Amino acid sequence: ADKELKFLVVDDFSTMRRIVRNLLKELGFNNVEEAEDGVDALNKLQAGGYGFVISDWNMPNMDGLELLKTIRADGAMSALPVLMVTAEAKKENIIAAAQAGASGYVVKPFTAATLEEKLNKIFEKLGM
Repeated sequence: ADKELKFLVVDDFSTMRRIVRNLLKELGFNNVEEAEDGVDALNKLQAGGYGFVISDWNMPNMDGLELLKTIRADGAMSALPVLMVTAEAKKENIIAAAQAGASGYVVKPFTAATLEEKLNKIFEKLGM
């Protein structure tokens, strides 16, 4: 799916952002940005509309919904694929998420082969 899809990692973690940076590179990707919270993503995504956005779920302060749900509030591009990253997974949470653009949800930590398993499972609907 393109060897340079744009990704946005807003994980406040002070080390996880580094792991994914490489991991993605292993999948053939050289174009990622970074933030520290939703207010940051909203101000940093006005850049050019990333094709992919990775965000934790509650590490910065509130949650990522408002950060994502807002993206959907737009239109013509509410399909922005998002692979939110979280520990474990409660259906109640993965639901309100997909109901928006959180369409992608990968637990963590994942192995480049594991992430590759989820990503490929999503692009099957995007058909690139």
